[PDB]
Amino acid sequence: SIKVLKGLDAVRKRPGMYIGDTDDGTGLHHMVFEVVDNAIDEALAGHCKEIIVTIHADNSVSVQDDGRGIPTGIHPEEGVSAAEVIMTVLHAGGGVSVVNALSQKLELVIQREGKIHRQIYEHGVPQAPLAVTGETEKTGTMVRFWPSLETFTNVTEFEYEILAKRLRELSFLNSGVSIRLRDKRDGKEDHFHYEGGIKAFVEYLNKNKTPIHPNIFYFSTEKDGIGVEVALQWNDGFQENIYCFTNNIPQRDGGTHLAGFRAAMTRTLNAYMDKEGYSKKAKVSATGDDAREGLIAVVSVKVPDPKFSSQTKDKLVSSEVKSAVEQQMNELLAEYLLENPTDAKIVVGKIIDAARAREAARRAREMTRRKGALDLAGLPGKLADCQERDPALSELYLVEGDSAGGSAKQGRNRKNQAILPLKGKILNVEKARFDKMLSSQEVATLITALGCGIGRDEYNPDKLRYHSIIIMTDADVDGSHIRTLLLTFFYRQMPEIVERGHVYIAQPPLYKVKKGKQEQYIKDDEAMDQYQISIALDGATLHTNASAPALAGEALEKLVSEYNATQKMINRMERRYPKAMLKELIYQPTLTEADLSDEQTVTRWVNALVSELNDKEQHGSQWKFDVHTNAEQNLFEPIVRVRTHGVDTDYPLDHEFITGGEYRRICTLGEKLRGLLEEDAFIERGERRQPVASFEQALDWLVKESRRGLSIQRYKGLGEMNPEQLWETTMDPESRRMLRVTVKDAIAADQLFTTLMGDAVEPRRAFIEENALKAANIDIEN
Amino acid sequence: AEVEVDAKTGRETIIVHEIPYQVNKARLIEKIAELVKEKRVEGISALRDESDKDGMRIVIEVKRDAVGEVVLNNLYSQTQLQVSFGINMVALHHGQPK
Amino acid sequence: IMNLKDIIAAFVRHRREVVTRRTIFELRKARDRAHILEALAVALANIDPIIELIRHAPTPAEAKTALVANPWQLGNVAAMLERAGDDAARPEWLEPEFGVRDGLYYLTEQQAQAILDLRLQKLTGLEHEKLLDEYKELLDQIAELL
Amino acid sequence: FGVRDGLYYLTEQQAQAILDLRLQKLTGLEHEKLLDEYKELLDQIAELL
Amino acid sequence: REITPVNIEEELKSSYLDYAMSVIVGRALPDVRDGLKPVHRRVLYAMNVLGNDWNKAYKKSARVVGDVIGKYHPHGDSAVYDTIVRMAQPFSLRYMLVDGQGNFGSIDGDSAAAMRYTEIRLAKIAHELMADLEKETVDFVDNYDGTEKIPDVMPTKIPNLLVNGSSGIAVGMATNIPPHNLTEVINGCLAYIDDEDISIEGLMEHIPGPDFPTAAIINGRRGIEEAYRTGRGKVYIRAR
Amino acid sequence: YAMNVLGNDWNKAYKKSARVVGDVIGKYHPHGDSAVYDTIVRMAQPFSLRYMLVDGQGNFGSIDGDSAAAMRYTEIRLAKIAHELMADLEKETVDFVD
Ligand SMILES: [Mg+2]
Repeated sequence: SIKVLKGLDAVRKRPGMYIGDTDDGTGLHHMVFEVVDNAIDEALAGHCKEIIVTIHADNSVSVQDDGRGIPTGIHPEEGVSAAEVIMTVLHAGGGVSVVNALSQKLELVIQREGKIHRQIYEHGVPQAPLAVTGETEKTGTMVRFWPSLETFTNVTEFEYEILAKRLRELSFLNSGVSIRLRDKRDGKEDHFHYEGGIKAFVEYLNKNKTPIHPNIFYFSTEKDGIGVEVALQWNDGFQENIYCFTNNIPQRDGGTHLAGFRAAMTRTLNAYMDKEGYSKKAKVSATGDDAREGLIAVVSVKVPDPKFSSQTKDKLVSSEVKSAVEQQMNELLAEYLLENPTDAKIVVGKIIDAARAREAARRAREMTRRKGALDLAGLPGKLADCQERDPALSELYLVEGDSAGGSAKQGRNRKNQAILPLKGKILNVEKARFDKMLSSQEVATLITALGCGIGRDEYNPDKLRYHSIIIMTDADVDGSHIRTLLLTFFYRQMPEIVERGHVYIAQPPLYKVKKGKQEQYIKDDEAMDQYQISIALDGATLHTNASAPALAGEALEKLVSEYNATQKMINRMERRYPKAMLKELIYQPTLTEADLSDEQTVTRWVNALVSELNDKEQHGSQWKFDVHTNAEQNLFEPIVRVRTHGVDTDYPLDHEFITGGEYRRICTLGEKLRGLLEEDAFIERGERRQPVASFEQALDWLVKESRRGLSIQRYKGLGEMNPEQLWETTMDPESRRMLRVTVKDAIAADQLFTTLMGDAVEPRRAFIEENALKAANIDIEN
Repeated sequence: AEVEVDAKTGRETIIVHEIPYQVNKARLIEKIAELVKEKRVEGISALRDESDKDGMRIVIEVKRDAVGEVVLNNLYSQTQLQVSFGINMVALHHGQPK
Repeated sequence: IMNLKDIIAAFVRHRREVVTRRTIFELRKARDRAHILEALAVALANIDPIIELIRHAPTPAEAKTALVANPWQLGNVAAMLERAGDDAARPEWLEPEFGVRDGLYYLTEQQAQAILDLRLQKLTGLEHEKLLDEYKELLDQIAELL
Repeated sequence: FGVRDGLYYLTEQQAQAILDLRLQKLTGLEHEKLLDEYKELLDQIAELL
Repeated sequence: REITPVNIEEELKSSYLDYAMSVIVGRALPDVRDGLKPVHRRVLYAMNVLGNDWNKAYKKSARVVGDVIGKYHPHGDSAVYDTIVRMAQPFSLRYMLVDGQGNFGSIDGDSAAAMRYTEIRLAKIAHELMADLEKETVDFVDNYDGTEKIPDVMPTKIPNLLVNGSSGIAVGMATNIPPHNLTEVINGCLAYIDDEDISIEGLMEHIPGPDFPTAAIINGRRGIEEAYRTGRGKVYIRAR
Repeated sequence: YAMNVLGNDWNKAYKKSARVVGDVIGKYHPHGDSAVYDTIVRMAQPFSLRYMLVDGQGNFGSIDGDSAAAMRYTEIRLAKIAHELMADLEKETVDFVD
């Protein structure tokens, strides 16, 4: 029984790392939500499936269900009732125990088999064994708890709307469950019971607005271990609102279960409009954004083992959900459109109106002439022109070489996309002369392809043949150099094109990571580090002692992030102090500014530090200490001396170091880290178990474990990628990210271009030394 | 290849789905364009390529006073839409040609 | 931007670091080899009881877990083990409850595993003398490195 | 060589293989594995013949 | 979302700073401890791994170039072969590091043969630059794919930077160092070990000046002292 | 044979083409390398072989006349059916030469 005391004390020592914040009023409701989740999971098999939540006048909450009661048997190996085991024991490594520990009084009533049972807990310590009080004829379970006033400060009163919203959402998602919310302080009641499900969810949202068609699209299927439910409707607004869920957990950033929805909608609407001839009668072409105006939809999925980007959910990265949603949507939306013609007519009318409204926001663009089989029109032989003749609906791509050119040509859209290859690094027009620029070949080819003229005499910016120019180079540094050269050319020679906004930049990926059946694309090194951290912590739990519930995922992630930031900051300042000494100050007591003019404490502090350093040495170094006396302010500055490789060095810790921000950050991390792990602490990830003695050891073990079966692929250039990958990653208008170039200040831009791309070397060297060598030792730590 | 006839206007076009073995498509298109330019084949107005991820698709349009079958036969006779393959099976047996 | 003296000093510092690291590596390897050799030499003085214990064992895991159950008398290796002064040949990661405590030897799991992988041709006395020669050479090398 | 009359005669390589025998091969469980392999080898030889 | 505005100054600054830092730190400047650019170190390590020693048969250049490109150097193959060729020319290095078989150019301007003709192997002195490599004397880092390990610096017994020199062009800076003689550098190192407070004038008693593979005559003694004292200077070389 | 010796199986990671070409040139084929690379390229194109023997990664050309990328970009590995051509190679079923 003594182990239960250790667990409860461990929970109560640091409540914020198990339930959440304790002053804003978040965990105070999280406890109720956890109890309600347990009740709704249990009571799913009840005869009537009803849940009652009550707020009493004495600031207490009770949750009651009508399912099968908690078993009241006695474990042979424990000698106590199963209810006490559920409410107290950790249930091995890896959610009512925390609530019991953080509440100053909890009452439990279990009635089953025609009997009534009752027990009372005080601070997690039972007062008497479970006893029988009377005979009944029903089944159920009630839990009533008084939140403790020693841990929850500031806001200590429950609200009514916060519970109401979540309960209504749970009633919407779980069809056939009745939830009643009663209040006693003032007196209010509600009853959430909807058998429609997502249809009622869509009706509730699209209530204060004005729908334009009567029927609502809806379906619900299951392909292989995956369930999909979708419902949508159109209103007369100009907004988009899509809500996504995964195992009754909302995601605010979408994921893989939204792209398939969008793509299927676009394909189905475009196919229907093309087949019915509505597009031909008009003189417009629809796009994805026009379709998604005044739309309300809800998407929900059921997956056995979901995978997310972080520990706060908010994004789904499972790779086998997109096709599952898309195939069903494509199959069923056409059938929906075929049965009901009036809604189809109304929707296509609205979409046509929006598309025509977009068209009236352009300029006067005369038609161009495109290179073709029967006419070359005096255009370069390396150009792969498109078929669209309107310059406002055409795009041009610039690539480094022939391999990338072929890879892009094999995976483009021939209707309104063109490719123009280049040859290596291009001339720098900032250091060259006008005649030298004219004598070049690549520049001449680019000028001919653009068809605007040169020299600012016949240069007419109204002759541009493509209203979208996209720069797409490789993902390494040479691509950046070529991008800078092209930007310099465009800014120095054709300012009007940049001013009007006809220049874009593409973002191809650099890495591809695969583990099991999971795949993902990584842009640069920061995303690589984030991915490593995310996959390291998946399915991992930490116990601070032998019998203690595991810490929350968010707190562990925050600790890992802070530790990594501190480690990077320490690594950036290795040139001035030994790294081993800096890494040891985290676990040592903080030396305050007041404890510097008193003496007899600095001596003990430095002696303990030096003894600890000498204890763990494994490289042959020797540590000695000294105390410096200052006659000006009567201070006492510590001195540390070391001998490495037969060389003696001295590192003094002065007054400035104590008051600096680096030591402040180190102490801030230490305050959280000190005294956390007890003696018998263990870590586990999945099934593997490993006892640990330090945070660093556990982190290293997790990192090493997470790397089994991992594959990494690096793309030297665009010629190393398959055409389908390049299309779906960079060239598809539905799933691409680009940037538009603008000018903020002309004087600053001109000065920067002159400094960086000019002929003089000294200003460039000074700029590089100032920006790169310096300004990297950020001493803010805030 | 085949011929499709418009329901309303009555205009007819030729659609090519597959090409013979060891044939370059770009050279075939260039050869057809060169033949049309020098006025050696009559009855062609438009020519373009529309191959995509679905499959090969080459579109040829005829004039108002031409028959599609005659043009198709002329293309068979003059272009690489039909080629000859000569079978000659020679291999080494016991280190000897045979 | 440097001059001659800076380059010379950097080269000297690099040499110092390289030599120190190499010495540490060699010392660790020598200590591990000596630790293995001690256990190998001890087992040859109690051949018959070890053979009987192994034969009566049904599983090699059972033999391994029964080898580290009781202390083994030194016998004829007491003089050999006396030459090792203090903890010169003792690995730094070894707990104090192992090794020679009072006229008796306490084996570990690694040493027990090393015994089970002994060839039948090692019962010749020539290998017995080779063990002593290697032990003395290792002691001399450890002294020089220290 | 081999069995002649209630006796076995060894060769040089067979004697060499004996000197390279680990001590763990004297365990009771390790003894029974050889008899299992002998039958499989005989069956494979019969099938190949 | 699909379209996001960006200022031209930020993009230009970021891209140019990234390129400049990459070029300065990883392509053109040598290290002060071993005097090797990353390509030289990678080539030497790759040759060492294959067991292409100084007293064994030659190996074709194509195999070595392929191994280097496929395991350690993510760049083109022509530059690697050009780098390998220079390390075997007696008129380019004071102490050659690669032993070659075939046509490796000439001082008269002839170019080297294609890599499908020549063969190479390690030189005898090159083994002194990688001594005690397997005894945890240096640190190791990952390759571009994270599947291999590459040494961070060689544990050399030779002051290669002074005896072979260096030359390279970078963004905003450049380097130019002449070669020297081995015995004089060793004597200077011994003197420094003895004193560790010797002045520049004391060191010049053992190292009078540079030494070129093509002999010739150095005209004038000024410039040598200025270069040895500050780091920059100019000298004149005259034919015989 | 060189790809088999390198252990470049059908269910493992890809390898750079330059490494394979270098091994082939340096150990077995006393000829040029561009021809070897061109030979390797043809064995991976789906429009050239009825059953491909090499699995490729990257740009390997098209039927429109596009050329394959340089050998410093692409990666290759053995195909699944290629293991059936070299089955039981280590059981003394064929002869060996120098
Ligand atoms: Mg590149």
